[PDB]
Amino acid sequence: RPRFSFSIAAREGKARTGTIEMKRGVIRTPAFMPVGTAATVRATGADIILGNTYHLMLRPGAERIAKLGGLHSFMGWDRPILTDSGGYQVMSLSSLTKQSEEGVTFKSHLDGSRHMLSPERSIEIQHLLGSDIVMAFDECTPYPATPSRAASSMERSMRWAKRSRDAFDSRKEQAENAALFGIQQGSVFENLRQQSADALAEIGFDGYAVGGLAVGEGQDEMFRVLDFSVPMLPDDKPHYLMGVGKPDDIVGAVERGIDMFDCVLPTRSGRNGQAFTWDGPINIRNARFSEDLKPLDSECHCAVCQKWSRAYIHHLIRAGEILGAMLMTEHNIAFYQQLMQKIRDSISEGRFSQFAQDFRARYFARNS
Amino acid sequence: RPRFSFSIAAREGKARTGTIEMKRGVIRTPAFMPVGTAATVRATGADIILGNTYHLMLRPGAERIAKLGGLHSFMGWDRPILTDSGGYQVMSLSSLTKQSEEGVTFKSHLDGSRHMLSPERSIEIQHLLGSDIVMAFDECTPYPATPSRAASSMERSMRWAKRSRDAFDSRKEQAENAALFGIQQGSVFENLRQQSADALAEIGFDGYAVGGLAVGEGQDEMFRVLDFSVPMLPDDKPHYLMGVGKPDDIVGAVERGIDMFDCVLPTRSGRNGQAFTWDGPINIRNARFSEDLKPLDSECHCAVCQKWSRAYIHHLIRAGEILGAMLMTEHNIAFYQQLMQKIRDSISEGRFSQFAQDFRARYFARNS
Ligand SMILES: Nc1nc2c(CCc3ccccc3)c3nc[nH]c3cc2c(=O)[nH]1
Ligand SMILES: Nc1nc2c(CCc3ccccc3)c3nc[nH]c3cc2c(=O)[nH]1
Ligand SMILES: [Zn+2]
Ligand SMILES: [Zn+2]
Repeated sequence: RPRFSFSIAAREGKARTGTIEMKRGVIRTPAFMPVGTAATVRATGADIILGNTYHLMLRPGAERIAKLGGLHSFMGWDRPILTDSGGYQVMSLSSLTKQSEEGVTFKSHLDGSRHMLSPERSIEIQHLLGSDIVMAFDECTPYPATPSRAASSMERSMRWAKRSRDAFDSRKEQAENAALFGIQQGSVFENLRQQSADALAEIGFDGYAVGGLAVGEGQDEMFRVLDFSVPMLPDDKPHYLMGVGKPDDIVGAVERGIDMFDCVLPTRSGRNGQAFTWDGPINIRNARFSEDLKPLDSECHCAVCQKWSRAYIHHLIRAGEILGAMLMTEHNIAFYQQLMQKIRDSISEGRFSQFAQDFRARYFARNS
Repeated sequence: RPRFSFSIAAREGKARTGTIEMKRGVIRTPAFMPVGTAATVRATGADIILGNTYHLMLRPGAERIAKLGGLHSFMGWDRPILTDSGGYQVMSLSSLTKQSEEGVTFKSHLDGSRHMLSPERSIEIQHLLGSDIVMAFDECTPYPATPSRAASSMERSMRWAKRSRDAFDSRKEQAENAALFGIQQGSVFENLRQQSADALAEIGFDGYAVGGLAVGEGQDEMFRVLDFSVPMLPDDKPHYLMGVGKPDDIVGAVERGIDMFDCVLPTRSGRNGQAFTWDGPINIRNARFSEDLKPLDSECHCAVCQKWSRAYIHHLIRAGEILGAMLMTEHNIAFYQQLMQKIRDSISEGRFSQFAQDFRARYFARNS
């Protein structure tokens, strides 16, 4: 198996389907990558899972993870793992941070503990986590952002991407066995996105992420930015849209050339009473489901829908049994994998344009 | 070590403090018993944890738990474990049940699976789970309830309690090593509570639970029922108030003779942005905490408060980091154990009446 080899098997318009080959296995694209957890079927399973680096840094700690054999041991998962850099928390926790060109220092804890992130430390932490795909250390620019703020943020992130590249290359075990992605920034501004894409391609990366979206901008604006930003990235390398998104977000992003996705929505929705189906999202707490004998989705092949009716899950949640939210979450994660499979099939068949139209017609009709 | 020996070391008014000795260890009373989970600060630790039998019946299943060594192996917990009977879910999931004198059958699942609970099956399941304290199979009577509904429900549960006793006694390994509690019902009605207490004492149990409360009645009504119901139970045996409660609920229930407690609130509050402190509950999402450098509670000895400021937890939750809710929950669980220790200390000193008054004055002033 090669270190990192992206092959495109078929194309339709801007959409692609293919595979990323790595030493720990193959990732079918377009891919959805769910967040991995500590260790406690196939049609609903992922090819790669994610480590939330900031969380792991604080609990139980990167060195403790490394001593127990890295995230593959911790998560009981021998296939590829992608770790984030911390660049999202640089934004989302900004009021607890002090930023400089060197990096981001977080406020001291009450026990004197203090955490810092930089291009060098983020790569080191991702190495200690045993990550197969390493993200450059960036700043997810806040939204909305003035052109001035967006530009200074993006320029600093491009300097951090060069430092991330060099740090990664300085560790022979990491450079020989893992891969490194650069992250495009530039907010919603075309010229800044172009400058960011130019800077990343000069450095050179194994894959390219579209950063700074899924920060509250809304689908129309997100699609608009993807319309001009994705063609700026190298065509023959993977494109990873960070944080996106709803099922219809994912379909339209694939239509605009995205190959990889992650999103908090399957788990956040599942714990808040929302399930994704081919007929759109459903709020299982609605009284219409109190005697609905059907599974959450009548096509879904996941383990939950083989066993559990809408009525059961509705009453579990109403009765305060946490099993209700677990089932919603497990179904949502599995539904996302079936969506990606239908997307990949349709591109391979040369019918992706028709799939996207049929998908949207049924998803938005809400005849659940 | 004895199978089950309850000793009262000190008394003040109706309040008691003492110990329950069992083969797997000692339970200090009044006790708070948190819900146990699958295995992944002694002053904040419990003496016993709980198995949610209905959940475990469905996942992963009672037989699967038993084959892997029971709940002590499943939860990585060698100390005592109490399991519920299913009688709460007989109520909270009633619309998915068919009830008869024999027991309670739940609606068939989409895979043909079907679960039933009865005095015999509940005791059998609790045996397979490896429970040290077994609850009789009851019905948590719905609230509110007519006197007629309350009476038929309680009379049926008293027949089920006799069957539970016989089933428990029919398994020599369970009868020699575990203990069995009867559950008082009768809703808010004094005469029915008396009939229930009488019926249970005739059968004879190791401990006695006050069932049918913490179902929405409100503290004034809950205290009123405890006022006459707890003195109906045998004085020299433990009294377990199921589902209670808020910190001030627990103090007042101890004042009325309760020895054991369980409550969903520490975890439900911690997942919904509410933390318990000596100055009352706080909603950590309030903007006052955005730059509050203090821990959740200034006295608390838990692991969270040694490390984490209100500001950090406030921003973690706002940023959607799941770690925020984990820290809130862990602090709430630990705070409950410190409350019980202070309660036990104060009774031992003969200063519980003054503790309760000081507790309430400070907790309700809300000067956090
Ligand atoms: N580094 C970085 N991460 C982002 C994430 C987190 C994705 C992630 C990866 C791996 C694990 C968890 C989360 C975003 N989530 C929503 N919008 C996002 C934007 C960015 C961004 O611009 N930079
Ligand atoms: N069997 C039974 N359980 C109750 C519980 C669950 C306690 C429990 C024990 C062990 C684990 C979890 C829950 C109640 N919770 C709130 N009110 C309650 C009343 C009853 C009741 O009347 N009967
Ligand atoms: Zn499903
Ligand atoms: Zn604390």
